Amino acid sequence: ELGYDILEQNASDVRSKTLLNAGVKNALDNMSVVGYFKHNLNGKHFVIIMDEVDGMSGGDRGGVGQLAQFCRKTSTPLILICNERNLPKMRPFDRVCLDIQFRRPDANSIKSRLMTIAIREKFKLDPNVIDRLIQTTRGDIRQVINLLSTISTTTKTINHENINEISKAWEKNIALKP
Amino acid sequence: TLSLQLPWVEKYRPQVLSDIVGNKETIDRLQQIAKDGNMPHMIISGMPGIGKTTSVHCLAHELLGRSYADGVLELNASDDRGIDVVRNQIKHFAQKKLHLPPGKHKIVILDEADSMTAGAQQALRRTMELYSNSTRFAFACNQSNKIIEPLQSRCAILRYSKLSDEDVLKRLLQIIKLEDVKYTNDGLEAIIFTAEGDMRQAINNLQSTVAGHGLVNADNVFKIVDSPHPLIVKKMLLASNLEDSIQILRTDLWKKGYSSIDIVTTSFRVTKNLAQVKESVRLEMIKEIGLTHMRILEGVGTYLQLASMLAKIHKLNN
Amino acid sequence: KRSKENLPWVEKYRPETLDEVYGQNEVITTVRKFVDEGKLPHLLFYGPPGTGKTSTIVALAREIYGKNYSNMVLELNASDDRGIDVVRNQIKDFASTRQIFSKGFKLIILDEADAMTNAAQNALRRVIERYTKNTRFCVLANYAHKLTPALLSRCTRFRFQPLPQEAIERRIANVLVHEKLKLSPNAEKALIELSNGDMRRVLNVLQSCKATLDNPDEDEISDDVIYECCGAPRPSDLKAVLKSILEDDWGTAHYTLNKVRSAKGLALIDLIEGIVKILEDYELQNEETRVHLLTKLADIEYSISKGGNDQIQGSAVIGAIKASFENETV
Amino acid sequence: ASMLEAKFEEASLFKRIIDGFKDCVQLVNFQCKEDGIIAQAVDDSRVLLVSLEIGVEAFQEYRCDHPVTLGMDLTSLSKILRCGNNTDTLTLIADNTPDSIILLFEDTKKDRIAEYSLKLMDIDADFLKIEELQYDSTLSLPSSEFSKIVRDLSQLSDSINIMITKETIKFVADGDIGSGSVIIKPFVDMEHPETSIKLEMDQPVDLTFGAKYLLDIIKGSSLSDRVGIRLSSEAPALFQFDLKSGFLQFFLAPKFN
Amino acid sequence: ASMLEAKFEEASLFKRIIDGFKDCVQLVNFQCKEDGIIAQAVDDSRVLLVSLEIGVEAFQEYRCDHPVTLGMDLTSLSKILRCGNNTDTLTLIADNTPDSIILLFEDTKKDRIAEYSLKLMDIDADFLKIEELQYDSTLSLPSSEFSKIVRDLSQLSDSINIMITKETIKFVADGDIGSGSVIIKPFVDMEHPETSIKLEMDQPVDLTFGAKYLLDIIKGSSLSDRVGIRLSSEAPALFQFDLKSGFLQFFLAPKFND
DNA sequence: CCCCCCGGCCCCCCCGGC
DNA sequence: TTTCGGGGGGGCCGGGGGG
Ligand SMILES: Nc1ncnc2c1ncn2[C@@H]1O[C@H](COP(=O)(O)OP(=O)(O)OP(O)(O)=S)[C@@H](O)[C@H]1O
Ligand SMILES: Nc1ncnc2c1ncn2[C@@H]1O[C@H](COP(=O)(O)OP(=O)(O)OP(O)(O)=S)[C@@H](O)[C@H]1O
Ligand SMILES: [Mg+2]
Ligand SMILES: [Mg+2]
Repeated sequence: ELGYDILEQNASDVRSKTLLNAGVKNALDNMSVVGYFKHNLNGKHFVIIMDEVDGMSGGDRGGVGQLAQFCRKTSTPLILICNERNLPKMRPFDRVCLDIQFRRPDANSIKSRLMTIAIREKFKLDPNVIDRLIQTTRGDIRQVINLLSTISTTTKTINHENINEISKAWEKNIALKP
Repeated sequence: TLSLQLPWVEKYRPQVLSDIVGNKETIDRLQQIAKDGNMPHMIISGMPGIGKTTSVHCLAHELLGRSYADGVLELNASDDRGIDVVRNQIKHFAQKKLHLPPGKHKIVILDEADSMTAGAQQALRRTMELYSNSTRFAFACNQSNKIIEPLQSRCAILRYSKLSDEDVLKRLLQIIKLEDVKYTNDGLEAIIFTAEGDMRQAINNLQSTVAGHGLVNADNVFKIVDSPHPLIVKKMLLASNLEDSIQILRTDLWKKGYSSIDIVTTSFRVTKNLAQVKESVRLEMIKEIGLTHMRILEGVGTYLQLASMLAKIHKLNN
Repeated sequence: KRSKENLPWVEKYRPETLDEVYGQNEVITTVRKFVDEGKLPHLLFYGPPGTGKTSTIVALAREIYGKNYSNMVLELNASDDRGIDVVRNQIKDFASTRQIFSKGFKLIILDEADAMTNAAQNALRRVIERYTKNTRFCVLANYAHKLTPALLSRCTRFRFQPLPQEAIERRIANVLVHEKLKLSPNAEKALIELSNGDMRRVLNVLQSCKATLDNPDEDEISDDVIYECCGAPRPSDLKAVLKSILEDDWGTAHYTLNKVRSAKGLALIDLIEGIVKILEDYELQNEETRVHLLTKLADIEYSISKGGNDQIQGSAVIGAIKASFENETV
Repeated sequence: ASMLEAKFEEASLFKRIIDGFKDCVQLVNFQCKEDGIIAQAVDDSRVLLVSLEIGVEAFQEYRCDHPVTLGMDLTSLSKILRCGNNTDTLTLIADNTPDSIILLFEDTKKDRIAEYSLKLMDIDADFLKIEELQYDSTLSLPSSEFSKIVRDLSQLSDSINIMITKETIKFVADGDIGSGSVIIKPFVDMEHPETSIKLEMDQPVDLTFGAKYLLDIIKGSSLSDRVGIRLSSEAPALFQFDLKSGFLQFFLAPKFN
Repeated sequence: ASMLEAKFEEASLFKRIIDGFKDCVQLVNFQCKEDGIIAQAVDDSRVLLVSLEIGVEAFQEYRCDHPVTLGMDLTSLSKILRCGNNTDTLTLIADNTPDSIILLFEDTKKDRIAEYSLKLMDIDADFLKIEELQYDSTLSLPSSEFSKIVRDLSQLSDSINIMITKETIKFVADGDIGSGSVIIKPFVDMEHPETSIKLEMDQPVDLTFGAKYLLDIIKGSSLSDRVGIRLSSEAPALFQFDLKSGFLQFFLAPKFND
C-alpha cells in the first residue's frame, strides 16, 4: 500500500550468521534496482520482511542475535514475523523493535467472510454453528477454510445435524502451556 | 531353496480406493477428490497397519494416471529428508514445469512425516504456500502431534480409526477366496482376536499359519500366533488370591521365557489402562510397580522381586 | 586359534546345523518347513539368554546358502554401528542389489536388535516393505519392549522357551561322549537344577567340573564336585538351616546359620534363593505369611545387591522368616 | 524437436557465458526469438540485475519458428554443460509447450553423441524495461585490472567507493582493520591498446557499492578482455562485457548517500 | 626377516595398487605364495568384490618359503605407504607365524633407510575361488573415457544403466533434474591403438548399477590406461584393469530389476 | 605455480515416553 | 539446571585436481 519494494526471507532460505552478513546485511542501506527501473517516492527503498523468524535454530550461529543487531542500525523498514514471542530464542528482540500482537479473531469478524465463501461455493452453511467451527480451529482462519473445503466435497449442507462430528474430527490438539 | 513366495500383504495390497476397508467416510471423500481433483494438502494419521500408505498411493495413482512417474515425489524415513533436502530437492520438484490435465497437481508424499526434524518442517511452510498452484503435499504419520502447528494449519486433517472385526473378516474372506485356503470359523476368530485391528498383522499371521500347517483353525493359529502377554498380565493383576496371581506369573510368564523388564513394563501399561479399577488404587499399584521397575533396572531382575510386587499389589487391593 | 580344542566349551559346542539345536522342536520344524517350500517370512526370535537364537539363525543361513553363507548374508549386532545412516546406506544397498555369487534371495540378520535406536528402527520400516520381493529380515531379541510396534507388525514371532530338562540331558550326554567323561545321576540333576534353562551355564559348569577332577579319565563327576566348583549350598544345608530357623530358638538358629555358612564359605544370597524355592512349595494357611515372606526377603535381596553388613543381613533373614511364620497360628 | 534449434560450434562459449553470471542469479528466463536469445534476471537481494544478449551471428545455425521462453535453474544447467568438451558442438533443441529441453554434444572427428534432457522451471518474474540514459561518466579498462583491484579492495571492507574526476579514477575501501586506496589515470598505448585505460567524464562522480556484488560482477571478466563501466549521478552502475555478437550487462544499485 | 621377502623397484607401484581399491574395502587378507601375491575382499554392503593378483615378475626380488596369510587394514597400510618417496625401493618382510609386517623404504644414493611395522589382524575370510563364467558382452575401452562418462552421469542420478546391443554401448542416467545418455560404437585406429573401442557381443544386455560403486571402481584407472568390462544377464559385472604382471578385478552386483 | 571443488573432521544445539 | 548417546546442521581445514 505504501509503495515500497519487498525483500522477503523465510525459513526456506539459509539465514545463518554468515549468510546474513553476506546476504541481507548489504541490503540494509542499498537502493533497489527494480524500484529504479519501475519508476511513488518510496519505490526505491526496501522493506525487509523476515518471516517465520522463530523457525531458525541456533544459539549463535542461527543468527537471531545477528538479526537483533541488524534491527538497531537498519536504514530501511524491517518487519519481523514470529509465532512464539516469549521463547528464549527471542530474548535479543526484547526492547529493540515495536511489538505488535495479532490476537485470535472472534467469530463475528469473520462470519460475513464465511457466509460469502459458503454461498459462492454453492454449499449451505448454518450461521449459528460458525462459532463452533472457530472453537475447533482455535481461531485459525486458514484451518477453518480448509475444513470447509474438505467437508463440502461430500456434504453440501453444514448445520447442527453433523456439527458435533465435524468439530470432533478436526479438533486441534495443541500442547498446553505450563 | 533360493526362491521366495511374495507376501500376501504385498500381493493383495489394494490398488484402488474401492479395495480399502474401514473409515468409509474418509475413503468416500478421497474418491470424490480423485474424481474431481483439486486435492488439498492433507495429513493422514492413525494406528499402524490400517491402510494409510495404501490410501495415499491409491489416491495419487487415480489422480495422476500415466503421469504418476513424473508428478509424484515420494520420501520416507529411509531416505534423506534433512533441511538441505527440503530446501533443494523438494523446492526443485515444486518449481518444476509439468503440463497436467486441468484439475491435477504434482504430489509430494512424505510418509512417516512424524520423524522429520523441526527445521525441515519449518522450511516446508513457505514452500507449500508459494507453490500450491501446482504442487500438493500428503503427509502420513502415526502421531499427528509431532507435526508442527503451522503445517497442520496448512493441511486437511484425516484421522483414521481402528478397523472393526467386521472389516478384517471381510478382507480375510476375500483373500481366502482368492487363495483357496481351507479354514474354520474358530480359526478366523482367533486370527482376528490376535490381530487387534492390525490388517497387516492379520494377513501375515494367516499366511504363516497356512504355510506352516495348511488348515487354519484355532490350534494351528495359536501355535503360530502366541497369546498376547498383556492379557496374561491383566489376568495376573486382577486375580483375587495372591496364590493365583503367583501361579499365573510363574507358569504363563516366567517359565515361558518372558523377561522381568518386559513383565514389569507391561504391568505398568495394563495398570494404567485398567478402567475397571478405581483411579487411586491404580495410582498405588503404579507406585509399587515403579519401585519394582527401578529395582529391576538397577540389576536385580529376579522372580522374587516380581512375587514381592504382586504381594504388595494384593495387600493394597485388600 | 591353533585348534578347536582350545576354545571354551560354550563356543566349541555351538550347533552348526539345525539338527543340533535341542529344546526348540516346534520352532525348528516350522522354520524348516518354511525354508523347504520357499515360504520364509520376515522372522523375529524372542527369548532369554542362551536358548539357541543366534545358533538357530546361523544354522538356517548355512542350510539356505551352504558353507559359503557369510558372504551371502548381512549380519549386524550390537558390537557394530547400526545408526540411521547405516540403515539408509548399507542395509538399503544390500537389500536393493543382487547376490554376487548366486541368484537367490538375500538375508539380513539384525542380532540383538533391541539395542537399536528408535530412529534406525523407524527407518527400517519402508526398507523392509519395499524390498520384501527379494529380501528377508531376521530380528533377534531378549527384551520385546525395546522394539517399536511398527517393526513388530512386519515380522512373524517365534518364542524360544527355557530349555527343557530332556534337551539338556541329551546335550550333556553328547558332551560326555565327546569329552570321555563320567557323570552321576545326582550330579546331572544338580547341574540341570542350577542351569535354569541356560545351556551356556551347563557347559561352563561342566568344563569347570572337568578341570576340578584329579584324573578326568578315571574319576567321575559327583554332586560334591559340582557344589565345590560352583561354591553353592547343598540341599541338606538349606534344609538344616530352614529347620533350625523354623523350630529352634534364636541362639541355636544363629549358631546353625553361622556354622553352615562357615563350613564351606557359602554366600547368603544363595541360601536365600534356596530357601525361597523350598518355601514356594510350602502350604500356608494364611496369605499374610506369604506376603510378609516375599516382601521382607525381596527387601533383603535388594539390600545385599548393594553390599552392607553380612551378619546383620543373616539375622534379618532369620527374623523375617520367624515373624512371617508366627502368623500361621492365629 | 523442431521449433528451437540453436547450435554453438564450440560448447565452451555457452559454458563460459553461463559461468559469467552463475553466482549472482539462480532462476533465469531465456527468451529466444528470431533475432537471438535474451535473458533478464534479478538477484535475491533485488539490487543486481543481469542482462544477457546473444545474437544470431554467434550461432553456427540458429532457427526459431516463434518466440519461446525457457525457465532455467543455472546450477542444473551448469552441471549438464560440464559434461561436454570444447571441441564438440552443442545443440539446444526445444519443442512446443516444452516441459524440458535437449542438449546435444556432438564430436565431428569421432562418432560420439551425448544427449541430455534438462527439466524447465515455472518462473513468473516480471520483465523490466531499461530505457537508454545518458551517463555522466563512461570508462573502459582491462577486465584483469578491474578484477585485481576489486579483489584487493574487498579484502578490507564490504563497501567500495569509486570517484571519477578530471583524468582520475579512485577506488577506496574503508573497514575496521584498515583502509586501502588505488588511483589510476587514463592511458593509451599504440603498441598494446588492450591495456589502454580510457575515461570520458562529463561531470564528477562519486558512488559506493557493495563488495560482494562487485566480486560477483568481475567473475565475467573471462568473457571479454575489456570491461566498460558507466556511472551516472543517481542511477545504478552498469558493467558491460562485450561478446562476439552479444553482451553481458550488470546493473548494480548503489548505497544511499 | 627371512620367511617372506618381496621387493618393489619403485614404491609408487604398490601405493597406486593399494589406492586403487582402498576406498572400496577396509580389511583385506593378502595371501603370499611362491607364485606371487593375491587378495580378495568384500565391501561392508556385500555388493562389491575386489580381487587383486600380483605376479613374481612385478618384483625385482621375491622369496616366499611357505604360503602366508596377512590380514591388514587398508587405511593404516596406505598411511604407512604414503611416507615413502617415489625414488625409494620398497621391501615387504614377514617372519614365520607373524604378528606384523615390515615395510622398508631404501634410498641407496642418499643412504636413507625408513622402517615401518604394521600389526596384523585375524580375518576369517577364506579365499573364495571365482569360477570362470561366460559373459554375453565383453568390451574394452580406454580408462579415461569410462571415468569421464561415469563422473558425468553420476551427477544426474544415483544409478547408471548400461545397455550393450549390436555395435552399440549406451550409458543412461535418469534423475530429478534431468537425464543423460551417452552412446559409443566400436572403433579401431592403427595410428592410435590405445584409443580403440573393442566390443564382442553374444547376447544383448541391460544392467543397472549404483553410481557410488562405479565411482569407486573408476579409481583404478591410474593403474591401467584401458579397462575391460564383462557383462552378462545372470552374472555380476566384471571390471578388470591389467597390470604388468597381474590384474585388479571388481565384481559388482547389479541392482534388482523391480 | 596458484585457485577452486569437495570430501572429512570439529563444534554446537537439541530429544530422550507412547 | 543437568550427570551419555544419538542425530542433525553449519563452519572451517585441507587434499586433490585443473588451468
Ligand atoms: N484398509 C486395508 N484394507 C486392505 N488391506 C489393508 C488395509 N490396511 C492395511 N492393509 C494391508 O496391510 C498392508 C499394509 O498396509 P499399510 O497401508 O502399509 O498400513 P500403514 O498404516 O501405512 O502402516 P504403518 O502406519 O507405516 S506401521 C496393505 O498392503 C494391505 O495389504
Ligand atoms: N538349543 C541349544 N542347543 C544346543 N546348544 C545350545 C542351545 N542353546 C544354546 N546353546 C549353547 O550355548 C551357546 C550359546 O547359544 P546361543 O545361540 O548364542 O544363545 P542365544 O539365545 O543367542 O544367547 P543371547 O540371546 O545372545 S544372550 C551355543 O554355542 C551352544 O553351545
Ligand atoms: Mg505406512
Ligand atoms: Mg545370541
